[PDB]
Amino acid sequence: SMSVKKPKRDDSKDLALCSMILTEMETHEDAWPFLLPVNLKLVPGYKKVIKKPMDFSTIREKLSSGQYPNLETFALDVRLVFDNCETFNEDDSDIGRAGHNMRKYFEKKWTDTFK
Repeated sequence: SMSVKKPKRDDSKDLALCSMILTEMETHEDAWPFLLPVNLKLVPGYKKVIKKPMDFSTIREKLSSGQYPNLETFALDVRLVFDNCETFNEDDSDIGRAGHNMRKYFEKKWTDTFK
């Protein structure tokens, strides 16, 4: 509350460390469904159904331009990519499996770097 604060966690490396995680996600062999925004002209149903599209190149641009206020808003966009994927793709599909794999890969790196 006013003039009452928990001890200050060092967040000075968070930007660099999110960048590193994101590089690892970009270079994973199962990243291909997620590298670029889904083409809303060429994929029927996507625009209407997925209210907030997100992809790794959009997260990279937001990160590089100071549009994440803190490490939690970064994680929320990464998770949005996978939540969107599950919304639109059957689990038993190459893309559906890719999303599950990448979400696991992310959540481990996230826990190991920050928890």
